[PDB]
Amino acid sequence: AAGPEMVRGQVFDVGPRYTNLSYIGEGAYGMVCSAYDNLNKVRVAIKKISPFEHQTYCQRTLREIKILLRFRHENIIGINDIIRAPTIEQMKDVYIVQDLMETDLYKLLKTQHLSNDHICYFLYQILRGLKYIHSANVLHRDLKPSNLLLNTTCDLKICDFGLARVADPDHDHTGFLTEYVATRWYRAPEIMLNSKGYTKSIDIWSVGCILAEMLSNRPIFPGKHYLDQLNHILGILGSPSQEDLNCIINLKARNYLLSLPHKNKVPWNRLFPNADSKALDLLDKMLTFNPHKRIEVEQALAHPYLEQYYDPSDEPIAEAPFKFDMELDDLPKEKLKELIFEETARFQPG
Ligand SMILES: Cn1cnc2c(NCc3ccccc3)nc(NCCO)nc21
Repeated sequence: AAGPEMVRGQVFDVGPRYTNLSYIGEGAYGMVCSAYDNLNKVRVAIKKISPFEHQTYCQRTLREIKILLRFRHENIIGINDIIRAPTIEQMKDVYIVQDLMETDLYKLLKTQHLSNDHICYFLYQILRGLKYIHSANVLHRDLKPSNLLLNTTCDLKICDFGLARVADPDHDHTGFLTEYVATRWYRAPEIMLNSKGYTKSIDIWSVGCILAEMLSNRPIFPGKHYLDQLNHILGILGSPSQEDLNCIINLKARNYLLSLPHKNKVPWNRLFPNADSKALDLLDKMLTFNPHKRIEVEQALAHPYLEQYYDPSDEPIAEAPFKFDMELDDLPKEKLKELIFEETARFQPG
């Protein structure tokens, strides 16, 4: 108490700027708290991060900081500030200050039904942000309701780029049933068949899953485990056609799909009855089995369904593509801590 602040145990400083600390939750190796940007007189959001122990926790922390700091879009959360010790030796944790939000799509969907006007505007915002993210050659890779924060003005902001990668379509193939870290339910089908998740189409499939969940207040493909996820997807889209199967040259995946009993397509309007017809048509294009035929972000924005919002001159793209001077993951826990230290240097006086 005579120095750092304690919130339900554990320390949680902010220096002489953020006050009125109020628990806001947690999640994993990090504690969140609303407070008070005494400078801006607003209650910011502060996440307590301490990854220097786990090497991977350090890389997710770095690219999240790198990406967010270099990005600037109304539909992407930003980093207002970052609190850390003055020395690398003294730095145990790192605090990131971010515009506070009222809730997230996950929590919202848990109790409030969405109106079409609400669904349309949310989708438009998800896609408007994604076009900027993809324009920077970056893939979010973990798009799901819990990563979409909203405030009381219904404004939406994409967050959580801990698993984001710089696109790389040329090095995307891989063998059948290749492990993945991203949230199962919103995982594209090709992930379980022969994709590393290095193409932009991976993000669009996720958004499609979000669209569906917003239409029904329940996850469209809630696969219990890794392979069940694919089984869920196929129960609705039906068996892939000859063409779609041909794109898959990887034999193991192809033979798996072929060993399966044929099943027909489950109609969308039958899955979501009192749901806009134009929306379901966009949902169809998004949840396309073949990654190559899947609609692209800019294409989706120009869909009749989003006509009342579509305005390309008001849908910004990044000043320049993104790249991490490591790409391949592998990088020592120490160095990472050093890189994190310098990446957060701009917020330190002297
Ligand atoms: C960066 N950030 C901005 N607003 C919030 C916020 N706003 C409201 C809030 C409070 C409690 C639960 C969900 C949402 N909650 C969280 N995370 C808490 C873990 O869910 N992070 C935020």
